[PDB]
Amino acid sequence: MAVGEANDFLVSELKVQLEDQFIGTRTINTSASIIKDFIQSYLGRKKRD
Amino acid sequence: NEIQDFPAEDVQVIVEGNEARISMTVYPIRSFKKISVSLVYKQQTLQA
Repeated sequence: MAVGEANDFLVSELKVQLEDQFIGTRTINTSASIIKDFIQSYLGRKKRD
Repeated sequence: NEIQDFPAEDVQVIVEGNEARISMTVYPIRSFKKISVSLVYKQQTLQA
């Protein structure tokens, strides 16, 4: 149960945040770096909790 | 800016008696009246 719960919450939160943040934004040159920084922040917050 | 350019090496002068023979070339001045812009769109990929 625990693993499955962690996987489901992780996927759902990542799906929601990625869809809210980067869909509809502009495909600027620094888009890939920004995305990378936002994922690292998000994973570092997960690891912190 | 009354002329564009001239091939200075191609200027020739020949004299015989009182006949002043001159021959040259000149690139004429002109003013733009048509502009053709061929724009092309492409896709670029970015890594990180």
